[PDB]
Amino acid sequence: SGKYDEQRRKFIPCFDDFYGVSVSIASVDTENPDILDLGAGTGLLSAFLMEKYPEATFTLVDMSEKMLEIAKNRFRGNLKVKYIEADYSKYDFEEKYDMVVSALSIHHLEDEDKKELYKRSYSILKESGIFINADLVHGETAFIENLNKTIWRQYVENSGLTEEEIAAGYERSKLDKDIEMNQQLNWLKEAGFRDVSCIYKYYQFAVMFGRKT
Amino acid sequence: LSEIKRKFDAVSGKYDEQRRKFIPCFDDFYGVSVSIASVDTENPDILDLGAGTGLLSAFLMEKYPEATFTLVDMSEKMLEIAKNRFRGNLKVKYIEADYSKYDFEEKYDMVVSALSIHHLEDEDKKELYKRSYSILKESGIFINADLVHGETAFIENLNKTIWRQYVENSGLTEEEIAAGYLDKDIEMNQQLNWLKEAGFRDVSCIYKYYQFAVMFGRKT
Ligand SMILES: [Ca+2]
Ligand SMILES: [Ca+2]
Repeated sequence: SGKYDEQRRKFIPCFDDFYGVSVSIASVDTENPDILDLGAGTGLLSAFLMEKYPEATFTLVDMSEKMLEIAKNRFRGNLKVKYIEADYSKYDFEEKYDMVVSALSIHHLEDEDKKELYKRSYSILKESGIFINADLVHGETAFIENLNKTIWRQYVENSGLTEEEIAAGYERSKLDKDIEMNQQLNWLKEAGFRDVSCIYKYYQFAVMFGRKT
Repeated sequence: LSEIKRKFDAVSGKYDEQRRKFIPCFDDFYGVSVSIASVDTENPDILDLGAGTGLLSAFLMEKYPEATFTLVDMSEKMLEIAKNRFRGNLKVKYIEADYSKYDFEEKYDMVVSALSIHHLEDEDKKELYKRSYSILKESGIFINADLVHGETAFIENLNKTIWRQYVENSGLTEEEIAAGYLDKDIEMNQQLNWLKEAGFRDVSCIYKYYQFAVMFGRKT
């Protein structure tokens, strides 16, 4: 768990602000919010959010039972956490939430799935709530994509990781279907979200926010 | 520690420390502007618009110690601090003028600016972008590291509140803090659009941290 967090820090050159900004803007008018964490993985984003809202309810969704198993141990004995092994793109959510949040997961969906997930997220928020996606975004042109990737590879190659850990992470990134940030902000606006904004951006890493009011 | 020949200068150092106390994302704000400032020559011609005490230029000289710099500012006092910052260095020019109205005749590899353009009226912003395009060399780049307005009242309040928090805990005197609480800031997309309108390509927001954004465009 610690080992999974410390490794993640080595692929994410803006780790502290990336997760710190996502937590800072995650404010709702309940100190007991119901939070849905899409592609929760080992539950790192939900953990940062639990520091801010210790009495929140969390629903972690992930295809990986293994990741979720790490999350359950991370959250040992916390009865306010629910775990669902499923593809959150396909899952029929029937509860309503104060927050729908995600880190580094939505860029793996086909573009049509992204668009529809943004749309569906609006409908499963309570009559009030927020959406936060801290995710990878594609360069606006091929030159900007190359710029973003060059800087990120420089960081990864110098993060302390071995040649084989570097190459393995590069292999994992071949399934990415990232798209331009602005196109994703447009899909949130088109879904009905207001106060739509990119709050944080560091080359390909962006924290995107919307509010249902 | 710079890896180039600098002359120590007490005054410009003190101004640098205070700016870091007003800017919560200081390292990355300036760090990113320098990462993206890449052109082929090792002696680029760089224009610094609203250069102040020369801080953005000094960061850029780390990466390009033999570049030629032209600092433009309405303030002679700011510019004098810059001259003493770059004491000796023979390749810095200083011009006291409103960079938004001055007739630039040379061409540059880079037009850069930090925290200054948001003080211009919108029509002057729009027009500065058009004209910066004109005075750039082929493959030249435009960088503006600046304040942007929140997209809505709610996001504006979020940005301000975060900043005010930092600023009350960063070590600034209650004077300095109030000596800072002028702005015609506007939303980021509108500025990106204005760069595209002036002819820039590869227009992108490279970095953003609430109201602080580093915007980029290139002439090709
Ligand atoms: Ca299974
Ligand atoms: Ca004068």
